[PDB]
Amino acid sequence: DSFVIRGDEVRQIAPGQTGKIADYNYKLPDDFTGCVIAWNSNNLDSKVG
Amino acid sequence: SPLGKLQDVVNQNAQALNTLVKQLSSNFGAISSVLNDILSRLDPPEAEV
Repeated sequence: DSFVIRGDEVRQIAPGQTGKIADYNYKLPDDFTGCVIAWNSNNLDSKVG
Repeated sequence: SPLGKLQDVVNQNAQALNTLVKQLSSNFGAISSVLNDILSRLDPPEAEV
C-alpha cells in the first residue's frame, strides 16, 4: 500500500492509532502484521506555489 | 450453639461467595475495575491491555 502523507501523520500509520488520516483516509487493523516504511519525499513531491 | 457446625458450613460458603463478588471491585493493577470505563477512556489496544 503506497501513499504520500504529512510528516506528522507518519505516527498515525500504526495499529490502533487515532488521527485524521487513520479515521478518514488509511486504517490499519490492530492485529496487523507487516512493516510500515516511510521516507521523506520533500525534494520530489514539493513544488513552489 | 449445637447447630454451630451446620451454621459454620453455611457461613463459610456465604463468605466465599461474598469474597468472590467483592473481588470485582479490585483493579488488579488496571486503571479502573469497571470494564466500560476502561473502554470509554482508552484506545482499543491500551484498553485490551
